[PDB]
Amino acid sequence: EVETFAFQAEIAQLMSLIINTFYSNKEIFLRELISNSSDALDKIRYESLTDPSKLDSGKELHINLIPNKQDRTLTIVDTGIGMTKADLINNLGTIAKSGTKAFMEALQAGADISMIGQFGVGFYSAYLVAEKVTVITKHNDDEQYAWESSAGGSFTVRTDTGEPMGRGTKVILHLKEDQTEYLEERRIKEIVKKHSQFIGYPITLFVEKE
Ligand SMILES: NCCNC(=O)[C@H]1O[C@@H](n2cnc3c(N)ncnc32)[C@H](O)[C@@H]1O
Ligand SMILES: [Mg+2]
Ligand SMILES: [Mg+2]
Repeated sequence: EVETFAFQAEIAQLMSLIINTFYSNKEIFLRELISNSSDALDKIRYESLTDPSKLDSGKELHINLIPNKQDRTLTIVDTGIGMTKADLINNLGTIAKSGTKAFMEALQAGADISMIGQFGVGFYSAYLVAEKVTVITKHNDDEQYAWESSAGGSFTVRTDTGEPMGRGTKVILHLKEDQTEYLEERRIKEIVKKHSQFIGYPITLFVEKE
């Protein structure tokens, strides 16, 4: 069973700005998604201090980058706190705790899209390079869910079965046809070293089987 939701208007507007603004420095999407993963890892790390059983779903705190040229996907995986169903809907579908409004105003006042993470909306930079984004997530004490959107003002949520994660989040970027440079090992390595070199968790770049 698939549920379909409308983005909050301001989030739809933000996504359209990201999709339609001419802006060549697209590579910053990866730093923003890695940063979100790092935040999620900080959160489960902290919660596990006072409740060690929260790591029963996996003790290792890390980030995996998985390119697949056959599927034309780049997946950012973490073993962070994950998201409940309500978290998915609120945190990806609405302004929530973010500086969405401040960012859109800033872009009219000299700011540029690379500053998106300063406003807590870095997730949407995925749409610089992806035509569709799928988010698979598992939080302690909720079930596994799949969130999905190709923008256009709506997203879907369904339960996800058959490939259970222990705990965390997978952001699957279905890349635009002209953005396949981000599947190349040397390109990914270059971007991680440039923008994500101080992240306090291991980042493992998977090798392609083909
Ligand atoms: N809708 C405004 C932007 N807010 C978010 O993208 C929020 O979604 C959640 N989020 C994004 N990527 C995540 C991730 N990899 N793990 C856990 N939560 C994540 C965070 O709460 C983040 O602040
Ligand atoms: Mg938020
Ligand atoms: Mg928990």
